[PDB]
Order: sequence, then structure tokens, then C-alpha cells
Amino acid sequence: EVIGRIHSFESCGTVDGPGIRFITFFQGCLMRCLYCHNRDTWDTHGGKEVTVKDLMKEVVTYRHFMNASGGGVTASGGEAILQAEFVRDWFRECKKEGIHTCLDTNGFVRHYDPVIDELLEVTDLVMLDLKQMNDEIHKNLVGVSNHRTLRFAQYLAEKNVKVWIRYVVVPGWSDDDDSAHRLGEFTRDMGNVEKIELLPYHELGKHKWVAMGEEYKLDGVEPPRAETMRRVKGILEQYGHKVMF
Ligand SMILES: C[S@@+](CC[C@H](N)C(=O)[O-])C[C@H]1O[C@@H](n2cnc3c(N)ncnc32)[C@H](O)[C@@H]1O
Ligand code: SF4
Ligand SMILES: [Cl-]
Ligand SMILES: [K+]
Ligand SMILES: [K+]
Repeated sequence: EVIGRIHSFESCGTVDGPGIRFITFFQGCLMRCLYCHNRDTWDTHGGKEVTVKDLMKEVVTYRHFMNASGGGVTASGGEAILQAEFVRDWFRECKKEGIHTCLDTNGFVRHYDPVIDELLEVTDLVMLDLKQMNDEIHKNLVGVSNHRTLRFAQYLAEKNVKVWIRYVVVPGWSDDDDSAHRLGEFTRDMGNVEKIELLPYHELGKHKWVAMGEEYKLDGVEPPRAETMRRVKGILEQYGHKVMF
């Protein structure tokens, strides 16, 4: 049995529609986003050990609120794809229960072993972050190059996996016109992308950096103005996808 390492899990209403999402926050991430609102999910050796059986006992207590009309499970974190074998196993069991599955990922896939395709076969929706198309900025914002994530986005397109692209809009970092055009260009031909969703930067989770004795590097940065969200949305819309925030 594969052992999973989790930060926590929670049931919460879906953003829209009926039903609930049971979200497991996986422990461990290898990106370093300056904005991360879950800074305590980074350590790969932390969290709580769980089995798929353990986690399904929690999931099924919400069965009546997860249906085709809305609701399901989400693998988030942290970075769930670092535990691809466990998430594959979990989603396989969710499918046996008829539950919709969603992978919330940074796409930082460094090895293409068989487990990736197996996980995707039992994933109904991938919410992929594309954090910055400009790799010079991406390296300063996230600590790593965007190359692997971009290749994974192309892989998902090749496999026709249903995808929502998520773009966190941070003043001074990801609110500029050029970066928005680059994102529009890159995703234009990906017919598997149902929508691009802009997430406005928020300062929530600062306290988690302070607990760890680490400075929060976006002190003083405010959320983007509505005008900025509308401008980025308009730029992206020129490339043909549905765009929302
Ligand atoms: C905590 S991440 C976990 C999943 C995966 N590691 C990722 O980054 O996509 C879930 C979502 O929250 C976003 N997010 C993280 N910190 C944020 C912040 N300060 N403001 C707005 N969105 C943020 C991420 O970019 C991502 O879309
Ligand atoms: S990739 Fe996701 S969990 Fe990891 S540091 Fe960035 S926002 Fe946080
Ligand atoms: Cl990672
Ligand atoms: K934060
Ligand atoms: K994501």
C-alpha cells in the first residue's frame, strides 16, 4: 500500500452549483512561490501519513453531496503530483464510487513515468497553474523555471485532458500586458482548455511564513485592482478562450 503524506483535508461547498468538494491538501511542494498562501505545505517530510483506505473513509461520509450535478474530490496541497502514485490510487477508488476527481497542480512534472498517464486516466479535471510565461520573471517569482510546467501543459493538450488554466495576478509580477499576451498565445490552440481563470493575489497566509521564521517577500503588495483584472482578462480573451475571474 502506498503511503500518502497530507497536510489536512476538508469538505467545503463547491464554488458554484450544488454539492461539496472534499479537498485533500497534500504535504510537500518543490516550488517556492513568493505569494504561497500555504507556506506550511512545502516540507516533503512533514504532514500526516494516510492510506487510500483511510482517506476514502472520510470521503464517503460526504457521498450524498457529491454527484454528477456537482461536487467531488480534489487533490491540492502543496503539490499533489509529487505523490502521483498515491493520488492515482485515491482517484481509482473514487472512480469505483462514482465520484468526480480534480487535480489542482503546478504541473512541475520532472519525470514522465507510467504513473502520470495512469493518474490522468482517472482525473476528470486538471486545474493547472501557469504562474508566469516569462521565465525570467518566473524564476524570481517561483524559484524554478517554467519549462517543465509548460511541457506538461502541452502534454495535457496532446492527451485531450480537460483543463482549467489558473493565473494568479500579482501587481508587479504577473499583471503586465506582455505576460498576459504570452499566456494567451501559449494556450490559444489548446482545445482541451475549457477556460482561463484569473485568481487575484491576496495576502492571506502571511502568518504561515512568519511562523517559520521566514520573511514574506511581498509585504506591502496589494491585491490587483478590478481594472487590472479586466485588462488582463480582455487581453486573454483576444486569443479565443473563455476567461473569467
Ligand atoms: C496553494 S495552491 C496548491 C496547488 C498547486 N501547488 C498550485 O500552486 O497550483 C492552490 C491555488 O492557490 C493559488 N495561490 C497560492 N497563493 C496565492 C495567493 N497568495 N493569492 C492568490 N492565489 C494564491 C495557487 O497559485 C493555486 O492556483
Ligand atoms: S506551487 Fe502551489 S503550494 Fe507550491 S509554493 Fe506555489 S502556490 Fe504554494
Ligand atoms: Cl512540486
Ligand atoms: K500569502
Ligand atoms: K493549480
